[PDB]
Amino acid sequence: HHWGYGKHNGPEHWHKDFPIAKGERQSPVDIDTHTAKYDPSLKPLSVSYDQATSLRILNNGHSFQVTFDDSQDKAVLKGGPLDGTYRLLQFHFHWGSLDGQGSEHTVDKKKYAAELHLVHWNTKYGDVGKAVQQPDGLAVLGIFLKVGSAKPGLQKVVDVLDSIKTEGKSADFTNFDPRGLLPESLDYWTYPGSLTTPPLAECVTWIVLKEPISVSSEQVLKFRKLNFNGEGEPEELMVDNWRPAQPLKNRQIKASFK
Ligand SMILES: NS(=O)(=O)OC1CCN(S(=O)(=O)[C@H]2O[C@H](CO)[C@H](O)[C@H](O)[C@H]2O)CC1
Ligand SMILES: [Zn+2]
Repeated sequence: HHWGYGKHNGPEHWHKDFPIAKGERQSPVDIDTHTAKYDPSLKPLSVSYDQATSLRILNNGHSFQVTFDDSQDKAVLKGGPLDGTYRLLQFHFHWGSLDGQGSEHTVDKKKYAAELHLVHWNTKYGDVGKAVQQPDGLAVLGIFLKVGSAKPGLQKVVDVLDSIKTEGKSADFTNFDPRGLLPESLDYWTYPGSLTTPPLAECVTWIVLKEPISVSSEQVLKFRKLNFNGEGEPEELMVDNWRPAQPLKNRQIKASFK
């Protein structure tokens, strides 16, 4: 039917409605750390989030997302492998039913408990709808989550999740600072890829940070209380909303660090 993460509408089915699922630059991928090549020509990442304006938090039926005002150059990603300025639009997560899975990218086949995606679009294309039609339209900053100590910066997010339990629910979510979700190091891998959900458009420069953030078991367990379903429908926990690693094909993963 309409796509999802279940047995009958999961990642293995997506190619039927979205044939680009089997394309030449699909995401996520396994990051083979010994094969990634250090590229000394990569500029450092510029993450400028000091003026970020969060608007709302939303259960969109496949994850939850915090949305930002992208009508001007407030929160932007620059440098690294990127040319030009990319505006922060939203962030969301992918996570598992258990701590041993949940991430979309993997590192030497290692799966993390979850993965955070900060989604930015290239301002030269004017709006995100136009950007997703371009090979360099989007830049997604991917951050791994492992389970251990709590991430204080994440707690304001986890505390309102019970108010957006089911598909379509949203809440005001102002004055959230996404800087509290970043690890210490901005060391990264980068490769050309795609959206990891339908329409799987091949429009993304992926920037995946080497250093995971630690979140607590209690924080992740609140992720797993969300529902795929709308209210009044049979309750199906929002867990394992991750696409597995896709063939690397004719691509090279570059590292910003030795
Ligand atoms: N998981 S992922 O790799 O981060 O995938 C993306 C990230 C962001 N989108 S999205 O396609 O760019 C984008 O598309 C729309 C316009 O088509 C919307 O208005 C969304 O606001 C927006 O996220 C959906 C999925
Ligand atoms: Zn994502």
